[PDB]
Amino acid sequence: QISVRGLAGVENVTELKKNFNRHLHFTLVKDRNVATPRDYYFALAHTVRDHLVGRWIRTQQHYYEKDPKRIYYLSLEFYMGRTLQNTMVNLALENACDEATYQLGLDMEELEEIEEDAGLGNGGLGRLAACFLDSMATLGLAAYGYGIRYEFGIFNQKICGGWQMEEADDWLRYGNPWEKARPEFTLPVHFYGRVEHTSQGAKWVDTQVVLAMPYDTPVPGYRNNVVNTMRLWSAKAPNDFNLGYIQAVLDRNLAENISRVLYPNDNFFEGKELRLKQEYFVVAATLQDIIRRFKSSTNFDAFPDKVAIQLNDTHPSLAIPELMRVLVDLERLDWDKAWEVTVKTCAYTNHTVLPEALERWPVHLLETLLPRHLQIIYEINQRFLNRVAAAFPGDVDRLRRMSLVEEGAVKRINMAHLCIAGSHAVNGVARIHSEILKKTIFKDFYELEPHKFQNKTNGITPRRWLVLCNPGLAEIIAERIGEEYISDLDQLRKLLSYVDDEAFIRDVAKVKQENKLKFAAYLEREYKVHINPNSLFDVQVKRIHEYKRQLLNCLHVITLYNRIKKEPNKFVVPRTVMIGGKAAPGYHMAKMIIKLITAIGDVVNHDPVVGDRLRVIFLENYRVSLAEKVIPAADLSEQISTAGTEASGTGNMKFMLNGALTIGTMDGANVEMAEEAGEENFFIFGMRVEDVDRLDQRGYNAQEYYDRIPELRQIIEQLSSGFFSPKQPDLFKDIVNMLMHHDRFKVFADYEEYVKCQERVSALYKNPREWTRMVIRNIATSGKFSSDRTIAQYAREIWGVEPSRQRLPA
Amino acid sequence: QISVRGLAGVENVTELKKNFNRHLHFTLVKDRNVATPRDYYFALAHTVRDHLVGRWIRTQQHYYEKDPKRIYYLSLEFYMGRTLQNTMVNLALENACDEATYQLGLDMEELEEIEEDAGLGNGGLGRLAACFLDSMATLGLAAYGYGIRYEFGIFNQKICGGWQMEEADDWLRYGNPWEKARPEFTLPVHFYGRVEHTSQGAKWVDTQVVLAMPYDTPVPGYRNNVVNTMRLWSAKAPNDFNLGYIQAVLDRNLAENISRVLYPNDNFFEGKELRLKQEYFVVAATLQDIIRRFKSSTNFDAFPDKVAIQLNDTHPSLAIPELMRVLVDLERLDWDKAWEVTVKTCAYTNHTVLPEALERWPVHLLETLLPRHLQIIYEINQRFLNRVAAAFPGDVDRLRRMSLVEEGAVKRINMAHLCIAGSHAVNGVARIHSEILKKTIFKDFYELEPHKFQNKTNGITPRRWLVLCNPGLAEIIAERIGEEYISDLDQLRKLLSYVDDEAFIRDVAKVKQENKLKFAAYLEREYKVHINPNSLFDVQVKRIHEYKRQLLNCLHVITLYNRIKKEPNKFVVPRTVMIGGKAAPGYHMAKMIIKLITAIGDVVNHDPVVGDRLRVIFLENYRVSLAEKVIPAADLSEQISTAGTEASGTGNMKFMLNGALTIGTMDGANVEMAEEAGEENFFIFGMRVEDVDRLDQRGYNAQEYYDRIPELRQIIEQLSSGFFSPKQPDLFKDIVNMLMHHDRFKVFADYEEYVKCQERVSALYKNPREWTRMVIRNIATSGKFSSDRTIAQYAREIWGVEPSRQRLPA
Ligand SMILES: COP(=O)(N[C@@H]1O[C@H](CO)[C@@H](O)[C@H](O)[C@H]1O)OC
Ligand SMILES: COP(=O)(N[C@@H]1O[C@H](CO)[C@@H](O)[C@H](O)[C@H]1O)OC
Ligand SMILES: *Cc1c(COP(=O)(O)O)cnc(C)c1O
Ligand SMILES: *Cc1c(COP(=O)(O)O)cnc(C)c1O
Repeated sequence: QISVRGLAGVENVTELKKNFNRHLHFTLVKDRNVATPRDYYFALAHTVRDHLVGRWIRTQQHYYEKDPKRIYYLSLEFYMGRTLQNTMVNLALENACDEATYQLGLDMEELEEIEEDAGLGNGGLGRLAACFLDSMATLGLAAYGYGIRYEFGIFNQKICGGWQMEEADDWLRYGNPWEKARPEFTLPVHFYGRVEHTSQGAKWVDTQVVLAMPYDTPVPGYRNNVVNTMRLWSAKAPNDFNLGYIQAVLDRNLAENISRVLYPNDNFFEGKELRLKQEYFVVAATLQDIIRRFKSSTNFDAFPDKVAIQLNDTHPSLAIPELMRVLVDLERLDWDKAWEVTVKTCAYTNHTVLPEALERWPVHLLETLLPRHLQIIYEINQRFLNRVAAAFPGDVDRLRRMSLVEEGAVKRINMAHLCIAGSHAVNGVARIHSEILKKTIFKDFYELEPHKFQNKTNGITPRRWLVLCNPGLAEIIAERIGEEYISDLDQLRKLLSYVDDEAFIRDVAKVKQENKLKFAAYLEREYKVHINPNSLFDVQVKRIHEYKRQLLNCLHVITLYNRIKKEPNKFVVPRTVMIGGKAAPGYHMAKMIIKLITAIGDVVNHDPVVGDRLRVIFLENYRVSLAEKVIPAADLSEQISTAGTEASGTGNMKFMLNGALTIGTMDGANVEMAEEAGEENFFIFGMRVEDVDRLDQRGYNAQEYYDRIPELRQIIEQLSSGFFSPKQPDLFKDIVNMLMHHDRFKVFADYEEYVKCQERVSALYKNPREWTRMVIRNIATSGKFSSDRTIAQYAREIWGVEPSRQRLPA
Repeated sequence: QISVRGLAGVENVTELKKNFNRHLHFTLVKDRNVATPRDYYFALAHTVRDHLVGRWIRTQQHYYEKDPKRIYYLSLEFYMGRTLQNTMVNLALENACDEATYQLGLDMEELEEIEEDAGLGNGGLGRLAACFLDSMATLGLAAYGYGIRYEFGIFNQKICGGWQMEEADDWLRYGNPWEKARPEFTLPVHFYGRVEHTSQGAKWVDTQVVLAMPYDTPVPGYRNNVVNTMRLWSAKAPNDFNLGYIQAVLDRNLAENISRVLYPNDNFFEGKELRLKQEYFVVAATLQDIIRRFKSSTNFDAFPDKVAIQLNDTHPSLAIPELMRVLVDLERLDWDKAWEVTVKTCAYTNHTVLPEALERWPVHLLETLLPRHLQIIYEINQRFLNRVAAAFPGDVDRLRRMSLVEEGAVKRINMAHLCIAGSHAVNGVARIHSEILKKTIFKDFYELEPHKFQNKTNGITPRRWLVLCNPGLAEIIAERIGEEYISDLDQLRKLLSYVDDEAFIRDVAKVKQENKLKFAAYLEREYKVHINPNSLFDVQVKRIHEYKRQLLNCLHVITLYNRIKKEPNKFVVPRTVMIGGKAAPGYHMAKMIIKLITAIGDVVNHDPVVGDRLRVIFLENYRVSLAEKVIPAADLSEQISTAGTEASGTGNMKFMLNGALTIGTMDGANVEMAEEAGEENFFIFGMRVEDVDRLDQRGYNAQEYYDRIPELRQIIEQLSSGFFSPKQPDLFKDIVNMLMHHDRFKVFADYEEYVKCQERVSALYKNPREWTRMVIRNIATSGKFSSDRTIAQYAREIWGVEPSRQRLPA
């Protein structure tokens, strides 16, 4: 149908059809008389999978032959989403499969909807790892993603009575056609035990053993025939395990629970033992795998020249002490040599400045679970502080501040400090974030080793986030500048010469309207809800957090509602406000915010006077597959976190690439997005980081705003009086109390500027032509936000490897 | 190579080879540079599996088209063993695959050794179900095997320091290529809850729900293109399950533990709740599946004409109350009509008279777990006793004896009584056993309904137990009478006309010697142990039990040892005594018997004076795959249970078919085997059932034998003094104490006759020609013991269906 989807050659379609029928018969053991859509989905998945094998096998032996420097990306999360369409796109098989299935009397689009999302992540951090894998394969890097194969990913969210209900994400129920178990490469992981000091070195003995079984998933690059590997570990109990008899076998579940479920707290620190076990589990198995591959290609001096280990936040921070343990205790290298190798091998990426997200493990936990590692950490700390003392003689408080060991109620190990000390590079994920790291949180470390600190602004893959989810937009773009931009997003800048092209302006607007119609239909089909396709689609989708300020959005919605009720017959630009996102199961306030959103909808959506001028919808179960549907349909992207709290953000980049204008604060990557597109083409409002600091020095008093802004006062009084909860008048008391007395994120402080900025958005929207021209200016300058640019920078500035665009043989 | 293994046609071998390489590449994702023997095994398994699919799909739709009466064999055990060779044999692909793999430079025999045994059974009962499935498919019956897919089958046995050690049988570790998950046919199973009595019927509410997910395994008939199904259920927790968050997800294991592990007590009753849950789990899921299939082909009057349910012992006895529950509570049939349907549908097979093997469930357990079923059982009992009272007016003790409810310390439900009341047929598994059932255990029931009682002597499949494990013997037989006997074992009688044929006599002896050499080699290769191939192979393999009397065998071995030490330079027929079998994990005495066997070996195998005239070996980890190796190599089969305790035995039949002579008591099927071959061709000894009863009436006093038999006294004194345990002098005190004061199985009573009988065995062995002629007379008359004969009798006399030999289309 469309160009960018590849060719549908006669011999290709014929081949696909026969292989489809072959899998349906021999693999699924069914025939078209009893086959259901799910059977058809699997037949298609196995057919497409077959086309990956040849490339996967030769890519890997290619690396074995050339022995390039290998990149290991360690992460506890990989938010992959669906794999079928992405694979077809990268292999240029989409139109051929579309034709083949069509000829078989099947709609490929409905078969794709059957696949379960691989939701092995919470949100931004997990999705970043996924985009990174796609870009590393596309850039021809010998990269490996290493993580945990969770039996249960992020929970599925259901809304009952306006409240969030959680249910297990049993994503492996029907099987996973994309993975390949490699039980033959199973490795042992040790826990507990004690340390023995012999004549020659320490020994970790009397340990409990848990096996790590790897499962490999292919990661195809964009049409370059490169297929890398994502290896995820699954926990298995040994067979001598617990060896009355029956109970011993049932207790095997104790050890296998390590890979059972993903913690769903959007990575806010919860010092639970199971979480620590997961972190060591991935680190221990991965490192053995890395060393094995290194020895099978003993001077470890060349180790850093053949290996790069990237720590995705501090979750895999134990890789530092574990690498030291292996080199010193097992390989017998002297400490200083082992440390040199470790530092040159490891690099650390920080993803947030929020204090409650930083990992600070109780010493007593490490002491019991990983005795040897605690000893190694103490030694690292001693030697590190000796260096600090030599550089800043007499500065005793600096020694206390920089220590890896934190004193107080209970001793804790600051994992961020451990990562900085043991890595040759430390980076933030957006310019403003990286600067904040050097000015505040890690100031002392920056002063000691300035050369270690870098910035690597985040990005998103244009394959999944443009070509896959918005073929219509990708097509009209390709018609003008070709298809080269798909792997070189900077070429989108060529579109600036079309900002005055009436034809292009019309097509851009047409694509958006089509996406909105498609989404409006979806809302009614799988969830039943009417929405005016001719209204402005105001969208805020991301995890529910106080720092992301969904509450500020709520205040604006209520303001719009009160103004309409005030002057019913006055004209206002119609809007359908959509808010979606999951709340951590034990985050009370986050759950109350979801309830408030639905409560507002209950009132607004049923007010006769409002009509179809304002609708408020809470998008249930926000996840990667849903993002692929709602983002292309958005007109306005809400990125309104308090300045200085959102390290980068990536959803913001997805909206920019898909034709939505952005209303937001100068926070995270928003700053760079506005710089690229031009401030006049962005809806910027609110306090800047400097303003937030001034307010804190003075002392934030929410009452001041309440007393000076009549419209704000009215909203609070409505919330407090039970206007949005007639049966439970004081239902939102906690929310009001927080806003009025302990709001760490200053919602009221940005209210006035936010509402005014929103008025300007509405003004531009009623002038279709100028709205679309601004959209074109945004799409045209979104090139910097391709994860291909991000990965190329990591490769050249941190890993020491040159990216390649050269395609491999088939 | 050999005839009975099929043809190796050019186009077949060529096709097999390419499909093998196809699976190695696309399915296993490997290439011959990194592939290991295990990869090769899987490539071959998938290749052979492909040839089953076509037949499997058409067999099933054939039944859907013809709508024949369906046979449902319910069992908690299916001891299948390996599937690769069996599949090739039944599809006539053995030689072709042998050639194809040969041409690829691979030895098929070593690839077959890689497959794990599907050990979903304890021993005889589980293996019988497996032989039955093979025969039902071979006889063209629309039969379905229904059971549980245990994650862990019977434990693997390791011998350490002469003691049994158990380890988890993680048979699914590397995957199971033979099964096909059918998650789409998942069904709910209810537990706990309470009963509500409404205006129209009772309702079972507030239950806990566990899902039953089926996995289908194909069961090919012998070269008739029929492929039936064995459906095994796996337990899965629902997704709303337990819905802090993390713990709720981890607690899912509580519900899934139902299908986690097979109880390894060789079916001796252990009233544990988990076991009861397993029994209801299989019954509830299976019945819903049966009714669904029945409704998709509502007068249930025809239900018995389209459905037959065979209960393999009382393990699935809840099928009776469950069928009543569904018909009465859900379908709304009146009780009497529902009962008529139930009785005509169900049939019960009893497998033992031993009291500690009978299921008697505590009422309080049923009361809590299955409230509605307990009420239905009480009603069944009331109505049944009303019938007894009418038939035997005034006989109050009969009412107490026949009640389904047993009174005493704790109320219990006798499941055997429930099965008799609710089945139209009840059978024993050997003539003597069935008679014993009518004369003792079930005498009262026989008097009330004589027409219900039948006999169905057990049998074994000649495919696995002759063609597969002993190709050499199958070949020399086929050379003389053709291959028709493989599916009509009675034709072996034609071999009687060859008992005087010098050529045949030589070949039979040659095949046995070859098998012994092959096994003798195996013993040294995987377990390292020397054995004289020219000695008599005396074998007793079966589960370790006091009733099977491995202890009697031990006394004979020690007697032989003492006689040699007595007259060192006297000639004696050389023997290598082999004993193997697993002991239930909590069966102390059984574990002490294993220790005694190894202890005797430690002394005998290292006595210079004995030399190679006597060897005692304990065969570790006895299982189906090992039986296939040792049985063809045996000369003497030990079947020495106390008369009246072994219901039938099936191992005895395997030895007879493979060229071993039998020494045994007139117990179980031994009686019929001797009748078929002729008493002069069997080594019969010991008390008959009548003799055992006379002894009990008089009172068994072991001391009497000890005082009158000098050789027996010497053995006991050696055991007691620490002769076989120098470091632990009183190690075998429990054994001696038992033999001397509380031996329920009268080991001493059969000692003298046993030793004398063994002398006659040795006498015949030193006359090779006459030994082989007697062997021929045994093989020639083993036809009655084919499970094809057994199944044909069940079909005609119980299920009401006619077996067929007609082959289906390809
Ligand atoms: C500790 O992980 P987080 O998920 N951190 C997130 O990482 C994402 C990926 O770099 C950023 O785009 C987000 O702005 C940031 O909040 O903690 C909240
Ligand atoms: C309750 O099951 P069992 O395994 N019973 C066994 O069933 C087998 C199959 O019919 C018989 O050949 C055995 O002689 C008998 O002992 O109990 C010990
Ligand atoms: C891109 C993405 C995120 C990150 O969104 P932000 O607004 O940067 O927090 C979270 N969840 C999903 C499913 C995503 O696709
Ligand atoms: C045949 C078989 C049995 C039954 O043997 P008996 O001597 O009848 O108890 C037990 N275990 C295995 C593995 C078998 O093959």
